[PDB]
This record gives sequence, C-alpha cells and structure tokens, in this order.
Amino acid sequence: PWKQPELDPDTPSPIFGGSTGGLLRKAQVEEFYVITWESPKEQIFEMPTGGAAIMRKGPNLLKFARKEQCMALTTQLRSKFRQTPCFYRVYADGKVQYLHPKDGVYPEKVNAGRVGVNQNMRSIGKNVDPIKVVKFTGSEP
Amino acid sequence: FPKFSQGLAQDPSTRRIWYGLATAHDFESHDGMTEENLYQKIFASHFGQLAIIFLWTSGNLFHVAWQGNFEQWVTDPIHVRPIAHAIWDPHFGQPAVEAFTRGGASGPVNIATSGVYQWWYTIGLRSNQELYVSSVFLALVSAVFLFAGWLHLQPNFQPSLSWFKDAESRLNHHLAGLFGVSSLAWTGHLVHVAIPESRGQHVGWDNFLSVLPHPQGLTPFWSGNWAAYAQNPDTASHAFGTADGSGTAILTFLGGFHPQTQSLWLSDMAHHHLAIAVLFIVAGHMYRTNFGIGHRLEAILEAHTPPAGGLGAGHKGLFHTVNNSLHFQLGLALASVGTITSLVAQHMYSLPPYAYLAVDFTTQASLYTHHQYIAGFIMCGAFAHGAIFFIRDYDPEQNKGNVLARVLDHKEAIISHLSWVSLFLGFHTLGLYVHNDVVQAFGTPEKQILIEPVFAQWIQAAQGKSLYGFDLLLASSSSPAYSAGQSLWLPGWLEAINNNQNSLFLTIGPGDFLVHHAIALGLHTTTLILVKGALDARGSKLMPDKKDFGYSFPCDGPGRGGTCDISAYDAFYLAVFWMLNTIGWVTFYWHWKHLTLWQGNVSQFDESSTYLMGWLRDYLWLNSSQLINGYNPFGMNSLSVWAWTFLFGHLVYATGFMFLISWRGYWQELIETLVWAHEKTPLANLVYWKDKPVALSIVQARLVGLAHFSVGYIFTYAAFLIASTAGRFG
Amino acid sequence: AHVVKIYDTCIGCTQCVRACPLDVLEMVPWDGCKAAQMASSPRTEDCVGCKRCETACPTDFLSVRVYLGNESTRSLGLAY
Amino acid sequence: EIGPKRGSLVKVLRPESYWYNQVGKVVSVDQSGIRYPVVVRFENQNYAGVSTNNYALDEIEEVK
Amino acid sequence: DIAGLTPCSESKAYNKLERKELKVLDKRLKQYEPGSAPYLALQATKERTENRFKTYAKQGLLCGNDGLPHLISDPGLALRFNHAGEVFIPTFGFLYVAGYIGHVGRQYIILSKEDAKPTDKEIILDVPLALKLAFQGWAWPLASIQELRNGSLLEKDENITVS
Amino acid sequence: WPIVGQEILNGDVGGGFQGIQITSGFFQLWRASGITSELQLYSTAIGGLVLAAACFFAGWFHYHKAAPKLEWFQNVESMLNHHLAGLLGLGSLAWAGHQIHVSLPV
Ligand code: CLA
Ligand code: CLA
Ligand code: CLA
Ligand code: CLA
Ligand code: CLA
Ligand code: CLA
Ligand SMILES: CC1=C(/C=C/C(C)=C/C=C/C(C)=C/C=C/C=C(C)/C=C/C=C(C)/C=C/C2=C(C)CCCC2(C)C)C(C)(C)CCC1
Ligand SMILES: CC1=C(\C=C/C(C)=C/C=C/C(C)=C/C=C/C=C(C)/C=C/C=C(C)/C=C/C2=C(C)CCCC2(C)C)C(C)(C)CCC1
Ligand SMILES: CC1=C(C/C=C(\C)CCC[C@H](C)CCC[C@H](C)CCCC(C)C)C(=O)c2ccccc2C1=O
Repeated sequence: PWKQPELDPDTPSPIFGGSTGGLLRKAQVEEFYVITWESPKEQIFEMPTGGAAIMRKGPNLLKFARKEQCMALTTQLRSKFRQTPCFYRVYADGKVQYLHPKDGVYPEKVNAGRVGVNQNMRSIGKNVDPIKVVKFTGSEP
Repeated sequence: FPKFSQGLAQDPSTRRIWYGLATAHDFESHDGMTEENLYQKIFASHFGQLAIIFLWTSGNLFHVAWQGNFEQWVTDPIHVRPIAHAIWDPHFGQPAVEAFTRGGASGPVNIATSGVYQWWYTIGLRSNQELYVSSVFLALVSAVFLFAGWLHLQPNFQPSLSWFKDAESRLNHHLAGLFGVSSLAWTGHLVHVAIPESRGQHVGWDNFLSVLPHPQGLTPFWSGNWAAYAQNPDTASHAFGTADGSGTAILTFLGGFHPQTQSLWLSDMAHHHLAIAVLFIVAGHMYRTNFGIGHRLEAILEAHTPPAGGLGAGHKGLFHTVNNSLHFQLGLALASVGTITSLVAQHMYSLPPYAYLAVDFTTQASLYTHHQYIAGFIMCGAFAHGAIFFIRDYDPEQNKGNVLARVLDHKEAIISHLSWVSLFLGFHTLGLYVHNDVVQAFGTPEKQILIEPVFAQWIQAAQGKSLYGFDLLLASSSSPAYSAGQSLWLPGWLEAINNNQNSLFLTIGPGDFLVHHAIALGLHTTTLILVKGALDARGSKLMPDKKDFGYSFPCDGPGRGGTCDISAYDAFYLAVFWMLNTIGWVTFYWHWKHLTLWQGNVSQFDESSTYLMGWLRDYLWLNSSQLINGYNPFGMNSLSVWAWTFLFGHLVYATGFMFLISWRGYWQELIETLVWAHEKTPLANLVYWKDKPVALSIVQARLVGLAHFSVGYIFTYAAFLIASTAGRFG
Repeated sequence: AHVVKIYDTCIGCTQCVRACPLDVLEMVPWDGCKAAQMASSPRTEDCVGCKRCETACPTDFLSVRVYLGNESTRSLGLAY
Repeated sequence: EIGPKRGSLVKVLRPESYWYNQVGKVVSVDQSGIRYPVVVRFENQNYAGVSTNNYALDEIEEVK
Repeated sequence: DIAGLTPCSESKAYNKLERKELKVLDKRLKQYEPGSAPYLALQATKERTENRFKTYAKQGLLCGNDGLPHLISDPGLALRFNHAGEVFIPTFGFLYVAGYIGHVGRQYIILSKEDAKPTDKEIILDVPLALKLAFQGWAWPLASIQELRNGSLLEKDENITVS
Repeated sequence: WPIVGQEILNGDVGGGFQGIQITSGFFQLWRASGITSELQLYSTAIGGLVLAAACFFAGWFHYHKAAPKLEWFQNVESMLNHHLAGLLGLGSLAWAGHQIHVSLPV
C-alpha cells in the first residue's frame, strides 16, 4: 500500500460467546495470526472455527492459530459483504509481520512493483532426467 | 535424530521417527553422498547379513543339541518326533506342561518342522558333541565378518571405485572359487566322510587321514581307470546306518531312490557336485583379467547386433548401463534367485534328497510353502527394483535405438496383450468352476466340463510313465532313448516314476488341469501390475513427469479426475495381494493332493477338486476339526498353540483392513480433538510432548496395512498346515 | 518447505492465484503473453500442498507444479 | 501472415500433451511475438475437461 | 481309447451313477399319487435323466475311473480317435459368432464417426443402421481379409503416445 | 419352471405340492385375518393393481396437471392433525372392525 498499517492491538472484537476451536498452547509459544477489517453496520457471519458471531460497526479484530483460518474469512467477507480485510502474523517475541496485501493490491491484480520469483523460462517437461542430477538435489530447479 | 538426512530432523512431528527408519538403508538419497562412498557402505553392510546368517545357523545347532533328541532320533527316525527348542512360559498351567512334554525330554518342548534332523543325519552327524563343536565354528566365522565390515571401511583397506567396477575378475573368481571349489569340496566331504558314515565307518578329524575312502586309493585316478569307483554299489537291502548291504563305491550313476530311505543315493549326489565343479571352473577361466587371453564383456554385447535391424542397434550401450546401475544388477539377481527358490520347492518334494523326509509329512509341507512364499516376495522385488532403474539410473540418449529403448517405445502393446491373457484365463476358468458348482448342485455330476490335460500326460509318458498308454519313445523299449541310459539311470528311474506311492510325477486328472490354468492367471496378471508400474514409471498421460517426483509419492491430487495410486510403489503395493493369492492357490493345490495320497484315498481330490464347494467342504472345513479343538471347554491338547495362532492371523489380517479402507483425513481431525483434551485437562496439561502427534502418512498406511495383511495371511495358513497334517499324522 | 515452480506456458488466467487459500501465489507483469501477466511464488514457506493451483490451470499440461518435499509446522497445517 | 491459416486443421507434436499425434482446428493465431501463439481447439476433452490449448509454431505440423 | 480312459458305455461307475440318480426320484415319487402333477413332473425328469445318460454313451465319450465323461482337446487325438465334436469343432462355432460381434460393432463405430455428433449416436443408437449391419455380417471373415490385404484395417502412427 | 436342472429346487414341501419354501410369514398373516380360500386372495390382488394405478395417476395429476403450492406444504399443523387422527386413528379403529366382526369368529 502507500504504507504498511501498524497493528492496533486494542480494538473491539465481535460478539462471540466462545468455542473450543480457539487457540492452543502453540499460539503463546510459536506464533499466531490476527485479522482486521472495518464494517459499516452490525451483521452476522460464520466463523471458520465454531459457529456464528456478530460483527461490530467500526474496526474488528480476531486471533487465529493458522493462516488458512484467516484467509478463509477474507474470502467470505470479500464475497458476501464486499470488504477489504488485512491480517498480520504475531510471533511469541512480540514481533509483527504484515502478510497478505503485502503490496496493498490483492495478488490476483497485477502491479508494476512486483518482481518474479521461481519462474522457469521453459515448458513443463523439457527438463533434464534425474540421472543427470543423481548425486545432488533437484531435477526441477 | 536422522543424521544422514537433515530434512527429516527438522520435522517436528512423529513423521520424523517413522520415515527415519524406512529411509535408513537407502544410501542414494542420503545427504552428502558420493558414488564411491556408496559402494563402500554397501560392501560393509553385505558383511553384516552374513554375520546374522552364520549366527542364526549356530543358534539352531546349539538349541537342538542342548535341548533336542538328535541322539535318540537316529536310532528310530520314523517314530520319534524331532525337537526344536524347549519352552519356558511361566504363564502356563499344569495341564499345558503335561501336554507340551510329549517329547522324551523332561519339560515342554516344540516339535521341529524345518527338517534339519534329516539333513544333518544324512551328511554324517550322529552326536550332540559334533553340533556343539560346529556352533562354535560359525560364531567365529560370524565375528570374522563383522570385523571385516569395520576393517574394510577404514581409511586404509578402503576399496576404490575401479575395484568394484571390475566385472571380468569378479566372474572368474566367483564362478570358479565360490561355486566350483565349494562344490568340489562338498564332494570331498561326501566321499571322505558321509558315505563311510552311512556304511558304518566312523570318520572324523582323528582318522580321516589314515582311513581311505576307496580300497584302491588314488591309483585309478592317475591310471585313468575311473570306472573302478563305480564297481560295487550299495545293494537295495541296505540299512542307511549299518554296513549290512554296503558297497565300496564312491561315485556312481544308479539313479532313482534308495529303498529304505526314500531318498537319492549319496554316491550320486557325490558324483553330482563333482561335475558341477568342473563346468564352473572351466567357465571361470572365460573372461579376461590381467592376461592376454580371455573374453571381454563389452566386446560381446556390441557384437550381438542383428544385421537386418529387428533390434535396431541391439545390445549396444548396455554394458555401461548395467555396470553403473545397482538397481539393474539387483533386479536380475532377485529374478534369478527368486526362480531358483521355486525350483528348490518343486524339485525337493519330487526328489527327496535327505533320509526319512518323505515320511515326515509335516516337514515336506512347510519346506514347500516357505520357499514358494519367499519366491513370490523376491520376484516382486525384481520388478520393483527394476522400476527404480527407469527413474534414477536410465539415460535415454546413451541407450538410443537399443533393445531397452525399443521395449519402452511400444509398451502399450505389451501391457495390452498381457491384459488379454489375464481376462481370458479369468473368465473361462471361473466360468467352468461355476458351471461345475451349479450342475453339481442340481444333482447332475455328469454334465461337468472335465477336460483332460493331454499335453502333460504326453510328457510323463515320454519320461517313463506307462499308465496313460501313449507309448512314447522313453516308454517304448525299441526307441534309442530307452536303449541309451538303459545301463545307467533308467532301471532306477523307471521304478520310481511308475510307483504311485511317491510324489515323483503324480497322476494327473481334469482337476489338476483347472488349477495349472488358474495359476497361469496369477503369474500373467501379477506380471501385468508390476510391468506396468515399471514401464509407466517415467511418465503417463495422466502424469507426463513421474520421474521428477520419485518412485514413491502419494498422488498428484484430485485434479484431472483423480490421481490416487499412480506411482510405481502403488503398483508393487497391489501386486503383493496377487502374489499371495497366486501362491495360495499353488500351495492349497499341493497340500490337498498330497493329503489324499497320504490318507490313501486319491479319489477324494479327483472327483471333488472339479468344483469349488469341494475345496470349501473337503479341504478347508474338514481338516480344520482337530485344529479348532485345540482348547475346548473340556480340556486342551498340544494343538492349542496353533489354534491360538490360527485366530491371531485371522485378527492381524483384519486390522490391516483399517489402514487400507479408512484413510488419513478421518483420523487427523480425530487427533486434533484428543490434543484439545490433553491441554484442557487440569493435570495432564502439565505434561507436553517433545514431538507433535500427527496421523500416519498416506504411503505409510499402505505399507503398514499390507504388513498386517500379509502376516495374517501367513500365520493363519502355517497353523492350519502344521496342525492338519500333524494331528492326522498322514 | 514445499517447492512451487511456474513454467513458460502461463497465460495470465489468475485462476491459480484465486484458488490458493494461503496466498502463496501472486501475479507479476510479463511480456510473453497476450494478457501481459505471469504468476509467481515468492512465499512458498507458507505452502501447504493442497494442489488446488494445479487443478485450476487450464493448459494442456500445467503451467504450475507443486513438488512436495520436506515438511514443517506450517506445511502440515497444524493448529497445535 | 506469420502462421497457419484460420480454420485449418493441424497435428500436434508436444510429447507432454493429451493431444499428441492428434488433429485439431486452429481457432486463432497471434502475430505479436508470443512464444505460444497458435490457439487450437479439439473435440475430445482432456482429463480435466478443457478442449483448447495454445501451441507453438514448431510444435504443430500439417495434418496426417 | 486313449490316456487310460474307458468309454462311458463299458464303464461300471457310469451305470452306477445312473442307478443312483434314478433311485432318488423313485423314492421321491412314492410320496405323491399317480395322476397328480408332481408325479408328471418327476416322471419327465426321470425321462430326461435316462436320455442324458444314453446319449452321452452313444456319442463315444470317454469316462474315467470316477465314472464321469472327459474331454480331449488336441485336434490330432480328437480326429484320430473320433472325439472332434467335444472341443475342436465348437472352437470354430464360437469364433464365427465372436468375430460377428466385432465386425458389427467396428462398422457402427466407423460410420457414426463420419457424421456430426457421434457421441449422441452411442447413447441413442440408430437402430435401423444397427440392424442393417447385424444382418450383413454373415460373411465377416471375407471382409476382414479383404480389409487386411487392402491395408485399411490398421492405423499408422497417428495414435497418441505417452513419453 | 422345468428347464436345466432347477426343478430339484421344487422340494417335497407337503400337501400335494412342491415348490420353494418361503420364510416371509404371509400364511400366518392371512390366517390371523379370516382367509380360508384362494378367491379372497385373487380379489385382494386385483384391488392392489387398481389402487396402485390410482397412486401412479395421482403422481401425474398432482405434478403435471394440478400441483400444490409451497403454502400448501408449509401448513404443517394440518398434516399432524390429519395424519394422526385420520391415518393412524381411523386406520386402527377400522382394523378393529375387521378384527371384531371377521377375524375373531373365523
Ligand atoms: C537363416 C538366416 C538367419 C536367421 C533365421 C537368423 C536368426 C536370428 N538371428 Mg541372425 N544372422 C544371420 C542369419 C540368420 N539369423 C547372419 C548371416 C548373420 C551374420 C553373421 C547373423 C548375425 C546375427 C547377430 C549378430 C545376431 C543375430 C540374432 C538373431 C536372432 C534374433 C534376430 C531378431 O531380429 O530377433 C527377432 C526380433 C524380435 C523383435 C523379437 C520378437 C519378440 C516376441 C514378439 C516376444 C514374444 C514374447 C511372448 C512372451 C511370447 C509367448 C511365450 C509364452 C509361450 C511363454 C534370430 C534367432 C541376434 C541374436 O543372437 O540374438 C538371439 C544377434 O544379436 N543374427
Ligand atoms: C475375488 C476378488 C477379485 C476378483 C474377482 C478380481 C478380478 C480382477 N482383477 Mg483384481 N484385485 C482384488 C480382488 C479381485 N480381483 C484385490 C483384493 C486387489 C488388491 C487391491 C486386486 C488388485 C487388482 C489389480 C491391481 C489388477 C486387478 C485385475 C483384475 C482383473 C484380472 C483380469 C481377469 O482375470 O478378469 C477376468 C476375471 C473375472 C473373474 C471377471 C469378473 C466378471 C465375472 C465374469 C462376472 C460377470 C458379471 C455377471 C454377468 C453378472 C453381472 C450382473 C451385475 C452387474 C448385476 C479382474 C477383473 C487386473 C486388471 O484389471 O487387468 C486387466 C489388475 O491390473 N486386480
Ligand atoms: C406417460 C406419462 C408421463 C409423461 C409423458 C411424463 C413426462 C415428463 N415428466 Mg412425469 N410423471 C408421470 C408420468 C409422465 N411424465 C407420472 C405417472 C408421475 C408420478 C410418478 C410423474 C412424476 C414426475 C415428476 C416428479 C417429474 C416428472 C418429470 C417429467 C419430465 C421429464 C421426464 C423424464 O426425465 O423421463 C424419465 C423417464 C423414465 C422412463 C423414468 C422411469 C422411472 C421409473 C419409475 C423407475 C422404475 C423403478 C425400477 C423398475 C426399479 C428397479 C431398479 C433396481 C435397481 C432396484 C417430462 C415432461 C420431471 C420434470 O418436471 O422435468 C424436470 C419431474 O421432476 N414427472
Ligand atoms: C538383496 C536384497 C535386497 C537389497 C539389498 C535391497 C535394497 C534396497 N531396497 Mg529393496 N526389495 C527387495 C530386496 C532387496 N532390497 C525385495 C525382495 C523386495 C520386494 C519385497 C524389495 C522391495 C523394495 C521396495 C518397494 C523399496 C526397496 C527399497 C530399497 C532400498 C532401501 C530402503 C530402506 O532402507 O528401507 C528400510 C525399510 C525398513 C527398515 C522397513 C521394513 C519393515 C518391514 C516391511 C516390516 C516387516 C514385518 C515385521 C517385522 C514382521 C514381524 C512379525 C511379528 C509377528 C513379530 C535399498 C536400495 C526402497 C527404495 O529403494 O526406495 C527408493 C523401496 O521403496 N526395496
Ligand atoms: C575365490 C575368490 C572369491 C570368493 C570365494 C568370493 C566370495 C564372495 N564374494 Mg567376492 N570378490 C572376489 C573374489 C572372491 N569372492 C574378487 C576377486 C573381487 C573383486 C573383483 C570380489 C568382489 C566382491 C564384491 C564387491 C562383493 C563380493 C561378495 C562376495 C560374497 C557373496 C555373498 C555370499 O555369501 O554368497 C554365497 C554364495 C554361495 C555360497 C554360492 C552360490 C549360491 C547359489 C544360490 C547356489 C546354491 C547351491 C546350493 C543349492 C545351496 C545348498 C545349501 C545347503 C545348505 C542346503 C562371497 C563370500 C559380496 C560380499 O562382500 O558379501 C559380503 C560383495 O558385495 N565379492
Ligand atoms: C464391439 C466393440 C469392441 C471391439 C471390437 C473390441 C475389440 C477389442 N477389445 Mg474391447 N471393449 C469393448 C468393446 C470392443 N472391444 C467394450 C465396450 C469394453 C468395455 C467393457 C471393452 C473392454 C476391453 C478390455 C478391458 C480389453 C479389451 C480388449 C480388446 C481386444 C481383444 C479382444 C478382447 O479381449 O475382447 C475382450 C472383450 C470384452 C472384455 C467385452 C466386450 C464387450 C462386448 C462383448 C462387445 C461390445 C459390443 C457392443 C456393445 C455392440 C455394439 C453394436 C452396435 C451395432 C450397436 C480387441 C482389439 C483387450 C485389449 O487390451 O486388447 C489387447 C482387453 O484387455 N476390450
Ligand atoms: C522389468 C525390468 C527388469 C526385470 C526383469 C524381470 C524380473 C525379468 C523376468 C523374467 C524371468 C524371470 C524370466 C524367466 C526365464 C526363464 C526361462 C526363459 C527358462 C526357460 C527354460 C528353458 C529354455 C528350458 C528348456 C528345457 C530344457 C533345457 C530341458 C528340459 C526341457 C525344457 C524345454 C524345459 C530388469 C531388472 C531387467 C530391468 C529393466 C526392467
Ligand atoms: C387389504 C387390502 C386392500 C383392501 C382392503 C382395505 C384396506 C379396506 C378398507 C378399509 C375400510 C373398509 C375402512 C373403513 C373404515 C371406516 C371408518 C373409519 C368408520 C368409522 C366411523 C367413525 C369414525 C365414527 C363414527 C361416528 C360415531 C361413532 C358417533 C357419531 C357419528 C360419527 C360419524 C362421528 C387393498 C386392496 C385396498 C390394498 C391391499 C390390501
Ligand atoms: C488408525 C489409523 C491411523 C492412526 C493410527 C495411529 C496414530 C497408531 C500409531 C501409533 C500407535 C501408538 C503405535 C502402536 C504400537 C504398535 C502396535 C507397535 C509399533 C511397533 C513399531 C515401533 C515397530 C492413521 O494415521 C492412518 C493414516 C492413514 C490411513 C489409515 C490410518 C489409520 O487407520
């Protein structure tokens, strides 16, 4: 984006009684993920882990243990309610990382700033046999 | 923990522990590997398997001599039962030790089934002292090999790569010394020791120098009168231990069996391993090694190219392919060893080589099934290790136009013409059994389609069997083949084959016909599954590049309609089910045809083996009576251990169905639920795993479930085979 | 710790990018196609191995391949 | 014109392809320097369900 | 005779099996009355059984020690010892019928593929065309060798391969 | 029927009759109700074909010709009222009529 939005760790959360699909001991020790978005009204939405919850008008914040749990929610909000979520990654040390709209534009739209990675300039197939690379790793690279 | 692989050590789950064991002895995929270090690590490991063999043999000798009845068995071999090892189970009760002490020994014991008693007794062992002395000998030889695997790994004594890739020297030394000289010495043992021990003379290390094998000595050998050693053979009325009816011969060509011990003449087997030593020493001097004379291997392959071009370039480019590919060399060895292992099974039951083995009915069975089940496992590895060659060690540009590329080019024809034979035998064989099952059921047993195997009966007539009346050359006195070998082998051979109380060329009927064709269904379709996994290992239309992934991977995903079980590992996986089915038919047919012979009622097999209810009624249901009553509510016999094992295999077989039917995704969601409970529990949460728990992988479950499958397939039949035959004693 | 390689036959459909839940794939400009787009795989550390990307590529044979390899906590999809 | 004519049938020569040594109609051809310009359409589906694919000049040849 | 097999006429077990299978019906026939339908049904089965045994004996079949007829497959022994109808002749009776099915299905496949939408012609058949080919296939061996000698039977490397 | 084998299945059941032995308990059902003759079974069969064609006819009528609306289906409280009283209630009362008036004396 213009600039990465820093994390506001104190924002209101949705109205959700709780469930058993929440966070486990891995979260405090290794890492966990949090997602933010801004809603115009009070609505109901399905959580990835558990049941239904009620959003809040204004900013909202959740905490998840997996990136798929977060991106599963973005696909729901972008489609059903047509919003623009953004989620981070929090380590146990307190470090924070801004992941998904890393360029500000979603990945399915091009942008001039991006640089290609893992781009082979050949056709699928048309690559050396494993015997040529028998004693080190990799036939595709 | 895996030091050879850093990729798995970083894995936090339990997949590290499982995959660390399975990839242990796969040296090629290890980290920091080199072609030179590979051969050295193999050469050292192959010393290890020898160390376990010589120790495994030493354990049988000691545990037999210390706890067995070898001294008592020789005096009355027929009636006395052999003893393998004693029993100490404190969870027994008093009725069990009274039942398991059937042997002459004080405590309970296990009756042997291998047949080592008949083997050791034949080669001249008649005491327990001689077995103690031998068990020490192999344990020394075992330790020597362990010292060599360590010694030949050191900085010095470390063979170079050129030393391993010297094929011409390996053939000459191994064909001449390992095969020939060893066969020459074994003849030296049978002559200097065993034949005297049969004829009463006690020969040992004390007196083998003073005692002559022949009265004349070696003066016939130098003079050229080599027929003096075949002058006075042993008579028919000859006891195997005593000198009553003995002779002076050491090399003879009598042919046939010995009358008392329905076994081959020792003087023949002595004469046998001599001639084998001569051909193998002669073949050893063939290839070229550090002298001007000799053949070269590469020059031969390049030459045998047909001019017209039916094979293209021919056998060119193959020498560097075989010599550099270890998987190629391993496929040919297993395919050769796996076939030989079947010969050992087919040629021993018909030609008993040991004394008092034909009478031990339980022992003949296990030796047949043991080798044949091994022959299937080995032979399924040849194709599997042959498929890995196409992925890892195959170079198309080097092997261009040769036979190996021309096979891989038209593989669609091979796999297709194979599928015809499997389908053909499958429809028409089953249709006849089902045609006979029904028409028996409606009370009309004469409408069955019973076809006589004329082509096989034509052979037995051409090999001395006068029952069928074809009157072929060797069943005809006027032919030259009868005239030749009339003085040599035929009087002893014709007497045995025409005797219908031995397993030498048994009578054949229409029931034997259907099974030999049903066996053909197994080999042709089992080969189809393994051939396909090999030729389509490099690529398929569904997966044009399998070679990039590897031999074993789960799948390529649900896309393209589904890609489950495509890899060559999954072809080997499915063939083992057919290997076991095929060997089961082969082995069921051996047991029942022999039981009817031993029970005297051969008509049981001929009339009932034509329809499938006979197999379920007369073979399985009937012979499972004494076994199933091993532990009754009234009491328990000595067969209780077999009935327990008989269920133990019916259970292990079923547990594999879990890993085969139920797949991973059901379980990983379940383990996630137990993880939640372990953390939310008040006191158990204080304990925490070091490695994260996850369900078993996809490929692991196919392996695990196949092990639980095959072990029940084997433990179930072993109990039935031994219990059915032992309880009836015939 | 999986490997994702995209090949020369991409046509800029973006169906691979839309399908991946974990945001491993993104679109980058390129001069080889009509659409003037190409995929990329900058962050394979977050890859999981679902092979939904391969399912969406409409080519004769795939412009995207997931070559499975060494596992990890993120790759095994472990919430714990 | 750079390549084969519109509506012309051609035979494929990619070894990887489901349509190898098979015939298909040329739907279109791009003349902007693209590596794989020739668009081809076949009647038979592949394993996924797609009946079109862009091939190259060298990878296609005349029918039969 | 051949292979140590007796003819079914001279065998004792063959007649033993006849006396057995009839004794079962005679015991079963005692229960019912003479003029009832169960009596007529069993008497017919008795009549068929007596006919099955005499016809198999009249046909020069070979019965073994068990008393059941055996078949011979080599055409040499079959023709030499007059046992050709058993296996050797039905081999040609089948192959005429089996090739009939191939020559018919092969022609329906080729002809429908020369038109538009051949996929619909498989699930929704052209019955007038199928009957036409089905009554034109009496001489399929002629057309096969005609098509082989001509060369329009096989395709020539216009087929998909995999590598 | 008498073709290849297949007549031995018509076992000696008893009663001047031979056929397959059933295990469905219809004979005891037809005796629990008053049924002494075969003529009652014929008429009962012709009734089923008549009622079955009506049921098939209704499926065409109540779909192809005159099909109800979603409102008619959501009238759930009327179903239970009719299906309890009408179907289970009167149906059991009617059977008692057959039991009382016919099956008991027979
Ligand atoms: C009368 C003339 C004559 C004949 C008949 C032959 C015949 C032969 N020559 Mg030969 N040759 C000749 C003159 C002749 N030669 C002369 C004048 C020279 C010059 C010196 C040579 C030099 C020569 C060389 C140098 C070589 C031969 C070889 C061969 C053999 C294989 C050739 C071939 O194309 O494979 C036949 C082609 C095939 C493609 C094989 C088809 C395989 C079938 C279809 C597989 C079926 C399998 C299936 C499982 C079957 C069912 C089995 C089931 C019942 C168990 C063949 C026996 C080769 C040889 O020795 O190999 C044995 C070889 O290397 N020839
Ligand atoms: C009793 C169980 C059983 C049976 C009957 C089969 C049968 C077959 N397997 Mg198989 N298989 C089994 C268990 C079994 N398998 C198990 C447990 C495994 C381990 C996973 C495998 C693994 C396996 C592999 C990996 C392969 C096979 C193959 C084959 C085929 C071999 C060709 C042949 O002889 O066909 C003819 C034999 C038959 C017995 C035909 C069955 C049909 C009969 C005639 C009945 C006809 C139907 C009848 C008219 C009634 C239908 C009415 C109904 C529709 C209402 C055949 C269809 C191979 C194959 O397909 O190659 C061609 C192959 O590659 N199987
Ligand atoms: C001859 C009178 C007739 C005609 C011409 C039609 C025509 C039509 N009906 Mg209609 N229908 C009829 C009678 C008729 N119906 C009757 C009597 C009923 C009450 C059951 C219905 C109920 C009905 C419904 C509920 C629907 C239609 C639909 C349709 C349309 C699609 C037809 C189709 O897919 O064919 C199907 C052709 C068949 C031959 C189906 C045969 C099915 C039989 C009953 C199964 C037999 C069971 C078998 C013997 C058991 C053994 C199997 C074993 C494995 C156990 C079409 C306009 C559908 C529609 O509106 O289109 C979207 C629709 O949803 N009809
Ligand atoms: C001369 C014999 C020989 C030799 C030297 C090798 C050598 C090798 N094989 Mg090979 N193989 C052989 C015979 C041989 N094989 C045979 C006969 C078969 C057919 C069954 C195979 C089938 C085979 C396959 C399918 C594969 C190999 C692989 C390998 C490689 C090592 C894999 C490894 O470390 O696994 C170590 C594995 C283990 C330690 C696990 C084995 C556990 C077994 C299955 C459990 C047995 C049951 C249990 C103990 C019963 C107990 C009874 C209970 C009641 C108490 C290596 C090159 C692998 C390879 O090259 O990968 C690319 C591979 O995938 N082999
Ligand atoms: C005379 C010299 C000589 C001798 C005796 C040997 C002997 C051997 N070499 Mg060897 N070798 C030699 C020279 C020699 N080598 C030279 C000069 C080189 C360099 C070119 C090598 C390089 C070499 C390598 C690189 C390797 C060997 C290996 C082996 C061993 C093979 C494994 C084994 O036990 O098979 C035993 C086989 C037999 C005893 C005979 C054949 C068996 C068949 C099946 C016949 C069966 C007969 C009969 C039916 C059996 C009945 C049994 C009875 C009890 C019932 C064996 C001990 C391997 C090794 O180190 O293993 C540890 C190995 O990897 N060799
Ligand atoms: C008439 C159509 C037809 C023809 C001419 C062939 C021809 C052939 N098939 Mg094939 N096949 C067909 C249909 C046909 N197939 C169908 C429908 C199936 C799916 C069940 C198969 C499945 C199949 C397999 C699995 C295999 C063959 C194989 C073969 C070859 C050897 C013969 C054989 O094993 O027969 C086997 C025949 C069957 C197993 C059953 C065929 C089904 C019926 C009997 C014929 C179809 C008639 C059709 C419906 C009538 C349409 C008439 C029209 C006027 C309406 C041969 C080239 C083998 C091969 O790979 O080649 C070497 C082989 O292994 N076929
Ligand atoms: C896939 C593959 C592989 C594998 C292979 C295999 C495994 C094989 C099989 C095969 C086999 C395993 C074979 C067998 C053979 C055998 C035979 C071929 C034999 C025969 C014999 C004969 C010739 C004989 C004759 C005679 C005599 C001598 C006398 C008597 C009579 C008679 C006639 C019997 C490899 C590794 C190479 C690699 C590549 C791929
Ligand atoms: C077997 C069968 C059948 C036949 C039969 C039937 C099923 C019949 C019907 C039935 C009936 C036949 C019924 C009836 C009923 C009736 C009723 C149900 C009545 C009652 C009444 C009431 C309800 C009451 C009355 C009253 C009173 C008492 C008082 C006042 C007045 C009133 C009115 C209220 C069919 C073929 C179809 C089918 C198959 C099987
Ligand atoms: C039950 C089950 C599991 C879960 C099973 C588990 C976790 C059991 C394995 C762990 C237990 C604790 C080991 C039990 C001990 C064994 C009896 C002995 C093992 C001996 C080895 C150490 C040699 C899977 O992961 C799975 C995966 C794919 C297909 C099917 C299945 C499946 O069926």
